[PDB]
Amino acid sequence: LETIEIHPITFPPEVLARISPELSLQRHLSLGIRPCLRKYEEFRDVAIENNTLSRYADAGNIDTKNNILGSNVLKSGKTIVITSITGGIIEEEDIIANYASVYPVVEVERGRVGACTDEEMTISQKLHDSILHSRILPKKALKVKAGVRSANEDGTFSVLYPDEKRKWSYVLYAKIVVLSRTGPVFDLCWNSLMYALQSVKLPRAFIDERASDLRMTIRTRGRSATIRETYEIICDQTKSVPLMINAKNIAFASNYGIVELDPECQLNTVLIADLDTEAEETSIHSTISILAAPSGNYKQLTLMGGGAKITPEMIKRSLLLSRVRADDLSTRFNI
Amino acid sequence: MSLSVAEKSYLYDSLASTPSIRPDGRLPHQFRPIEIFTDFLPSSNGSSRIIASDGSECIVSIKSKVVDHHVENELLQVDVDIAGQRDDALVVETITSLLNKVLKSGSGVDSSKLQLTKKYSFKIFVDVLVISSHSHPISLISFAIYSALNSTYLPKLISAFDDLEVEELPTFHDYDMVKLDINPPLVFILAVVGNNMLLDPAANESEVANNGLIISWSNGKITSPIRSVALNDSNVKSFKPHLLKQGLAMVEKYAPDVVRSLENL
Amino acid sequence: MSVQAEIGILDHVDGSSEFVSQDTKVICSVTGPIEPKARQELPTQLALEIIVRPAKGVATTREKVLEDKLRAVLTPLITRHCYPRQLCQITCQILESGEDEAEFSLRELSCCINAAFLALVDAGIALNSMCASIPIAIIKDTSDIIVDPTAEQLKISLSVHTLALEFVNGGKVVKNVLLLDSNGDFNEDQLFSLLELGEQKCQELVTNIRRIIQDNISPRLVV
Amino acid sequence: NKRWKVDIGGKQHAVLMLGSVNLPGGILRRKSESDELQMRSFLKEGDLLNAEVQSLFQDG
Amino acid sequence: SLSTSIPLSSQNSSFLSLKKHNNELLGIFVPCNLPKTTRKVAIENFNRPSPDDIIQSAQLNAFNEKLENLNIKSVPKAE
Amino acid sequence: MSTFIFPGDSFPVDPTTPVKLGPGIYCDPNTQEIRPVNTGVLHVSAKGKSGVQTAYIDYSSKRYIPSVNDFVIGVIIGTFSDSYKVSLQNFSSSVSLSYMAFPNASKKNRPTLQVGDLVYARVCTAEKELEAEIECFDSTTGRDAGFGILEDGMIIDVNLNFARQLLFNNDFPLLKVLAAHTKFEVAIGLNGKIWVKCEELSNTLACYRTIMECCQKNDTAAFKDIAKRQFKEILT
Amino acid sequence: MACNFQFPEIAYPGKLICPQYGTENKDGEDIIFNYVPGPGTKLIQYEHNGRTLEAITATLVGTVRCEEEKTRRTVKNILVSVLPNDFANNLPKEGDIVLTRVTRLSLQRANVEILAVEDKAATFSVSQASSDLGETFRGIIRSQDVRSTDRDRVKVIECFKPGDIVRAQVLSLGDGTNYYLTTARNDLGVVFARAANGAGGLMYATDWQMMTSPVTGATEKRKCAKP
Amino acid sequence: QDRRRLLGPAAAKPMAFSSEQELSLHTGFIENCNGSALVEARSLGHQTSLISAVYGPRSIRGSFTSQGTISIQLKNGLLEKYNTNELKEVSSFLMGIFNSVVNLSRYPKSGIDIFVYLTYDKDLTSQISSLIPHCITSITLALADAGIELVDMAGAGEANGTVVSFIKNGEEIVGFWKDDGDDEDLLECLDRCKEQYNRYRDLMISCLMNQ
Repeated sequence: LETIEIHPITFPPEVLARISPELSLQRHLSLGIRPCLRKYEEFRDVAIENNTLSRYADAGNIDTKNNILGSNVLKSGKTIVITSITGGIIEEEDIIANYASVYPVVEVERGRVGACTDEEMTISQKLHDSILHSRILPKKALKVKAGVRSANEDGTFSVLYPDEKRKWSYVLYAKIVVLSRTGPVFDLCWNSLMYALQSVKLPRAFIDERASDLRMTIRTRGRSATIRETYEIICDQTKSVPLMINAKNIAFASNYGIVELDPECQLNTVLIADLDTEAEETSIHSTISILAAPSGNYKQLTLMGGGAKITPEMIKRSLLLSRVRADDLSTRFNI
Repeated sequence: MSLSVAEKSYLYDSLASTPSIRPDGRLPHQFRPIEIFTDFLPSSNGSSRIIASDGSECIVSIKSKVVDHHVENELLQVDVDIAGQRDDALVVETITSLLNKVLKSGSGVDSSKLQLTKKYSFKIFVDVLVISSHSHPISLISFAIYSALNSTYLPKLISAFDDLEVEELPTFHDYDMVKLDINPPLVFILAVVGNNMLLDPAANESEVANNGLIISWSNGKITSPIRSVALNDSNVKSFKPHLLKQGLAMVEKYAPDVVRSLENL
Repeated sequence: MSVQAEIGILDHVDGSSEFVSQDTKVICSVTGPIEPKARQELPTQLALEIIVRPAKGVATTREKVLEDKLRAVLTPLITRHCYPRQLCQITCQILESGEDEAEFSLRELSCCINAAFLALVDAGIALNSMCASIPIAIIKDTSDIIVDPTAEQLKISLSVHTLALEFVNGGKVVKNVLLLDSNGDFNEDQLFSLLELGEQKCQELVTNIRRIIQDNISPRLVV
Repeated sequence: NKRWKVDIGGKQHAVLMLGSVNLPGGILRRKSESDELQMRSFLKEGDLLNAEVQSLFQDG
Repeated sequence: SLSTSIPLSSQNSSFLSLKKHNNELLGIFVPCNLPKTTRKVAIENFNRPSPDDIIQSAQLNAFNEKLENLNIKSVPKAE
Repeated sequence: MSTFIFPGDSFPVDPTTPVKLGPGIYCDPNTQEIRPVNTGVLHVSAKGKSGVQTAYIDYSSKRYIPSVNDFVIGVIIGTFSDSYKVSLQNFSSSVSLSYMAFPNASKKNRPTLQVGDLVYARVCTAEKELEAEIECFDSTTGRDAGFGILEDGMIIDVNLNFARQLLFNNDFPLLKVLAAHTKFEVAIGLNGKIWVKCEELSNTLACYRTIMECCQKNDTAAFKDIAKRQFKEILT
Repeated sequence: MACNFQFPEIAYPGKLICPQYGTENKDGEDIIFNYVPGPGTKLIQYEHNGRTLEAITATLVGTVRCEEEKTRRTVKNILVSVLPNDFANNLPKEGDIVLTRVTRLSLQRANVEILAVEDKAATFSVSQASSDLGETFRGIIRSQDVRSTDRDRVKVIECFKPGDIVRAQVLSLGDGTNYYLTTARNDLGVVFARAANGAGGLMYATDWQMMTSPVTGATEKRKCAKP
Repeated sequence: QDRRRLLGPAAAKPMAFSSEQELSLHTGFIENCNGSALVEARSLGHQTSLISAVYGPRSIRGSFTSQGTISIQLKNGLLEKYNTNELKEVSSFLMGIFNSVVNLSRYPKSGIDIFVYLTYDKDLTSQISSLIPHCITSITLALADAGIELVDMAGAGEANGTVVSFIKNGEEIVGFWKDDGDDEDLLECLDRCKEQYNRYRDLMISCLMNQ
């Protein structure tokens, strides 16, 4: 003893993390930097392109093989999130049940042949949940009415507008796929969702004269109720009025970590903003997820205190970082 | 694989030389003994049981409904289902695609032998059960569909429907059936082992072949779909333009005889 | 009433509990340490595979989001290094929600967390600390906080908050906050109010659960 | 790691094992320890070989 | 000759070529968070241990003493 | 000192004063302080009666974890060449049993056993990292002690706290009560299993029914009434 | 790179490196050359000019480096190998080292999950497999390979436990069920472990069979890695 | 709804409705993958972008396999709609080409997971025939970037809904597809597609030359 040696040779960061992320994280931390070799309170930059995927990307092309309502591509680090928002049609304050939700599928690709994995499903539902409790989309907005589409015998056809029997509401989905996830992806999914939602337009919708007496003769081999009325409602996207949305309730996310440094365990409490590598995802067990909106309103904070010490002092700094990041993204893409 | 290393080299040598002798010992133009049995469901429009020499068995069954065709762009639906495979393994669904494309309307098959007035088409529900597989099924299915679709009887229309007759649903004669004539393609499989192009591989041949070429015969000529396939993973090689042109030439000659023998039982 | 808890009720399982909070009623079982499945073998760690199954209809995606929330809280509660390479399956069946399941999960979650603690106490699996969790809402009518709310009070919420805290050195010094899930609109002065109140209201709940386990354990273990 | 399982077309598989096998490279040589590899080099799955019945057991 | 050597007109509307070069934080398609050279200081910290450790992978006295314990035992095997 | 403890509490002796550790006291692997982790009654011994005090918590369980010098009943749930594989109590980790674990058994003196025989054994090795081993031959005593292979009888599942409490206090009156009502043979496992056998079918069953009944209620006065009523029932 | 008078500096898939047979006179005397592929090359068959041709064709995007295994002069055998994350260019095989972690300890063996392969060091790679990116594969360290000074009575519990991170050389491919490891050499063993049987402070080797805990004050015995 | 995923209201129904090309390549632009490629093709007709990612060589132990294998997922675009079966056919097609081009013998117990993302296809004016050059360009690049062995770069043209893939400078054919082309196109197409393959050959070689 006292002479020294028997420490193994130096392994690169990646290899070091595969070997021990507990170890690799702390080592990075002593120089004051994240394992992604950047300072604690910088993040990943965010670049979006919008309407490069949506139906309504052009004015002189409306093509029938497309139906994508709003769309965004967002790249942060290497982790790329592609969002498509898509409708459907279902015939039907401050109270939670007057705000509606997106019913997303979030798909993540980490080298898994499947696409029904426990990591992606939990994302998708939690994501439905965030959208409900943030109160973005009031149900009056999907509650549309229909005019009349009447064909004439004059060899023309008139589709008659109301000002935009039965009633209808739309539903909203989001097909979000993720390529090469390297850290917590949740906030990426949420950032892109908003730029998409603020790009959503809805088709117009129409019905024939005596819609309430149009027949259904589709069901057969009953046994009664094999001839009835039904309502039938096509959608026409030759006009699309744009989404009516609550701007105040738009949030933009961030992600945090709380972790401790010990000098004898790479042989107090330290705050990281955002997580980018495998080593950070693995071993930053105490973490706070905040969605902050850019007037000093917060629509969710979720703290998971996976083991390490949290003083609320760290919590108090993160709520300010998150709003200032929210203000940065806001002005950056003018949306 | 399921054969020997020794067995595969013997075959490769056998087949790849000038005579191309093989366990049957056929020249490249000859086909193994098949047995056609038909019309065994009184409940279906037409039905087909084909037993081949490797002991492969396909059963092909034809059911229908008449439908308005202006809300449809498909008239023939193939459902393939292979005993001992599930309803979504890669090979099963790829077979479904191939077959649906072979039988695609206005492409090597009629879309005017299936219509009884110019508003109403019969949607033919092809439903295919493979009883035992251990060799490729598609050629045998093609051959079974031929005999079937020439055994397909449809309801005979009560009366000559117009498209303005009264503007209600077409309604069939009670007993009287119309024979369905309609000439489906016949899929023929060719196999390449060296520079030698051989019609109709057996199981054994399929396991050593470099590649094969699936091509189809409709209406007195060759036509699309054309597709190459690799009939193993582990004895695979590439091939030349001239060998692809010789396989054209071979089918053109040897196909017609087969369609005429298969047509009349 | 307020709360009631019983342990030992189920007999075939290593440990069990029945947690009732007014209308909300969760019955729980911990099974294990038992033989790992190979996909749920972890080297130095006990594995957790948690299942939350709702009363009405059949479990969906929602219960996985809940599983994650539960798993977060439970991983430093149960001494992971106590059993290496063994699995514990915690199966939490909801006998009544008595609310609306998609909309609010505030009472549901708080109840599961407590029934999990008790079940684990009955089970005998090592527990570093006492954990309970309390449900906190804010109603829009007064625009203020109401602690431990009923079903009616939940309907008229603008926002809802659960907190869970880890209890040491007399079960009365807050060590850490293992969860604080604050959903709906809040601003900071409310949130530190929700901690403050939160502290004292948790520590009462800890007293009540503490008391229950002593009384129910004591005729069993005798000398 | 100790036997080949042989398909004779029976009700179960027949066993062929290391004290019961001649081997190329001698008569028994080219193999100094049991390994699943060393077995595998001589005889691959699907290879065909003529072998005599040493004792019939009551298993099948 | 098959390849030849033509440049490529981009005409990139997706913006993937900037993403490829993430670079430092003063780069293209990165936010700023340090006004200093981010990479190089990290690299330098890599550089100071590596020649020292790789060469001195058996030069320290602990290792030298341990090599002798292996070497003595080793000898009856060889002979 | 004999006082009720909870997890998440302070230790009620000092950590400065030497103590040997027993069940249910954990030492933090960072902090290097000892703390309770189980809910029960804590006992501490006093020096002058021990060399060094041993401390432990009595806590109820229904799930058995291997400890050494414990006596356990198992069923043999697998036949393998060199060893047999035991399950002591159901759904749990393998417990292994050498071929030569029996008195007078060697490799020229191999047993022939089968699945579904009952064994009674000492835990002679226990790890969590590796498998626990049982020998049916007591190496400390040097006489197996009537350890061996049980046959017949009927295994009653019990509580862990009940099972240790019947074994480690011979003032516990259940078997005093029972000994009046039949003559029987008893084997007590610490894995939450206890075996009993009489000569006759009636007699075994009454024991099986009674210990079971007694165990549920788990009350001291209950035990007398339950025996007397049940042993009449089986002869009525 | 040049190695004679016929080699390409840069090569790519489907690009000829060199003819299967060569010739050059060195010292007035021909030396027939006989080229064969190794890793990163294949000998691929061709017909050109009306005759069979066989040739050495690069498979991988890289520098074309010569190495060896070794008319009226000798034939000299020149192996051809074009060397270029990279777990797509190595799989565990013999003479590659792997970084492995113990996922179960057992009586005469240790299952150890492979988390990384080392390049055939100074050039290192990490496996694409992770427990967070999904899928696992394992290989085995045996009781016989733990050491080799004494090794037929040193059990793996005496030198290993679960959750320890170990560097081991793949000894053979072995059976299809496992990869056969060796930790026997004096540069293989535990890279690091955590004291208290995988629960305490992070500990590193301070002797070849002792790892000194910085938080308990005591030695936790192992087999250890060295430079 | 379903137990594995949220599918929202289930009585709800969709909305009813109312060288001539430039390929520019990119690689090595996203990470968690052994190699990736990006192919964007612009034409008068339609503009398209295809992403590919190739994962592994992976070990598939607990069984010994004669040689490695290749597994192809096509994923439906976010702006293109196709039947699942067609994607299977094309997956099957591409596998049989790749079987012939990738050398498989340096890698025992191997499975390789190939993902083809057919993300964007947009018309300014079957369909699945047209994107086969672009799929083959993408995937090859990816196998090259990762360090997976290959006989020759694989690459193809499309002449009149007919797709012919060659290796060895137009000399050998590794696959043929004809679907809804015209009878007797053979000479025009082979001549026309050779031009195309030689042209995209060198493009892929030059992408691989910036790294």
